[PDB]
Amino acid sequence: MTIVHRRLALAIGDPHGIGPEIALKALQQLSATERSLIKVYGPWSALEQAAQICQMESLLQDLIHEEAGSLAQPVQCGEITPQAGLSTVQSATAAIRACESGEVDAVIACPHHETAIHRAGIAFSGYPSLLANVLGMNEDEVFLMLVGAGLRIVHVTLHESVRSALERLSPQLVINAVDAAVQTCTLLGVPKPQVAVFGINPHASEGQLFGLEDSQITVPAVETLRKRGLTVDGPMGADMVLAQRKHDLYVAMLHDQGHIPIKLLAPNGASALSIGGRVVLSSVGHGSAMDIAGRGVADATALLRTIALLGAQP
Amino acid sequence: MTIVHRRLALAIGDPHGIGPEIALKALQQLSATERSLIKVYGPWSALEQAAQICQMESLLQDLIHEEAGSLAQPVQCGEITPQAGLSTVQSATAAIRACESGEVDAVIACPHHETAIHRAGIAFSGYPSLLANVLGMNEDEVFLMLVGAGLRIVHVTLHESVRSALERLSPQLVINAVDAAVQTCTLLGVPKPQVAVFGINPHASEGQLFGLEDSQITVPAVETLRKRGLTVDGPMGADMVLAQRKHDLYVAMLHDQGHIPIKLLAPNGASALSIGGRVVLSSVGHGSAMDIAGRGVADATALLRTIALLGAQP
Ligand SMILES: [Mg+2]
Ligand code: NA
Ligand code: NA
Ligand SMILES: [Zn+2]
Ligand SMILES: [Zn+2]
Repeated sequence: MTIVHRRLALAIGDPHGIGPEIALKALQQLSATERSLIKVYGPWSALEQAAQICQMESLLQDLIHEEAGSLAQPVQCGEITPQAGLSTVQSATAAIRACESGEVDAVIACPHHETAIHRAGIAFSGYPSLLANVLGMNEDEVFLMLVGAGLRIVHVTLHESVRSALERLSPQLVINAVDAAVQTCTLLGVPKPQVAVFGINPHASEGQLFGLEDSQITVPAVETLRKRGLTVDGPMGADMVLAQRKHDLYVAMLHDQGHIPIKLLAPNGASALSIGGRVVLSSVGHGSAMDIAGRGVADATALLRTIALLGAQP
Repeated sequence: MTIVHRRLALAIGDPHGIGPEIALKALQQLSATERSLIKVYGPWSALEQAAQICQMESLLQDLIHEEAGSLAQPVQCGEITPQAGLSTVQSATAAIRACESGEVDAVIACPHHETAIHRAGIAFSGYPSLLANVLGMNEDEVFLMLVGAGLRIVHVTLHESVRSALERLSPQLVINAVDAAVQTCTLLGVPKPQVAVFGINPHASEGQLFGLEDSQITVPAVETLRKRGLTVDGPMGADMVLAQRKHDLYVAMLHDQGHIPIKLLAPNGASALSIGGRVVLSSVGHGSAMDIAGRGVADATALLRTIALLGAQP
């Protein structure tokens, strides 16, 4: 039962958290063929540490690895340290640049601890932002696509107030997001997807009865996309379209429009993809779990589910 | 097996559609005790017509009835006529005023035909609005509660642009809506409900990182409601709370926040409650079905499900 059909970069996240642990446990479960498609980015010391704990010493030899985020002192399982914050970022930075340059086709990032990163002096508002910085893009040109229960919902805005989101929406922004998410769909194994665009306002404005935004923003975006030769329905009322369940990719205007479906239908088995240039970075949708770090009791299910998704055949 | 534990007004909707039929079929299935709790509002001629068709003449004597929406000519099963549009409205107007004055505790409206009403010259944008007009209230003082798959979600705003909705939210507005919906919960048979309030902004603002609205609007509303002695969690990120599924009443700020959960999880089996000034009005959630009007193929299940909900025991 083979889940990895392409080259992937795995960055092991906070070297003090469960990242290293779950990395190894997840490579354990693969055939050797599959393991050699996964390049691991992170400090060797932490993978040593997690191996002695998990009793997986055999698997270090049979592992493709690039040193990133090296440590100047021994690993301290469970401690929040400025150093470990830097490791995380360097490791993730490394894997992204191997995707950017084409050594791999996507990145998976193991958990971070935000305190550790802040304490290192690094601005971090998530993987959308980090991914932008590293690539030299604007933060509004990288987007978040959630994937769970077969719904793929890309978000035009994310993690700002509604108002701020509203005063940023534009025909161009929607277009960029759909383009990013369609190139991503090809990676996920839906090369030619049928897209549905959510309305900004309820019922997609209902012409212009419930506001003018849709007529100014979504409708002109949809026309452009169709002309470029994409199959694209809408704008339609978010509630209505999601119920039909007849699309491969939904496009949401506001955070909640996309996050409510996903976390309702797949509250732990969802994946969060950051999409920018040709880089698709997914998180493993759990924290660094410092409380259990180094006790070898951390589950890799989420990491395997994430690999299965970005490692997909079509 | 008794589903009606209080006094209800049943308005028979379009007197040409299946309303009359399903009314009678639905009263058929009740005990006589339960039938005397249900006052029927509509033209007698149409209930006569539907009774001769269905062969239920015995049940007209055993029926509490108030003439509303009288017709000046014989009933025409299946025809869209200006007259029948007026009947619907008069009947529904009547039942609401019997709730308003306290003769009954809630109203159920059988199906309407929008064309018929428009052709009579009457503005109708739904039961929220009609209920406002009849009661002499502002349309933002009536609130919509959707009910389906166990979720009860009251909406603070509804059927206006996000922006307009945003610039109307205020501590008082939230409070009004929760009060209305908690009174309604008592009718629905959850006297002492555990409430969750959705954030305006993603993640309920995250302190004030994602905007100030929540700190100005939802937090001050929640504090007030707790002090009045209500069990009330939040504000919380809509996506997060709905996933826990640990509450009897959710409170949504924007239309979509509430309508996406419902239509996704119960695209067929759901109820829309309009709430204002002691009145709870539900529809039956199917159209008037003119093509089978008088042809005795219409089942009353949806009408009975609606009665079971508004007729619930304390
Ligand atoms: Mg708006
Ligand atoms: Na993130
Ligand atoms: Na107000
Ligand atoms: Zn989020
Ligand atoms: Zn609606």
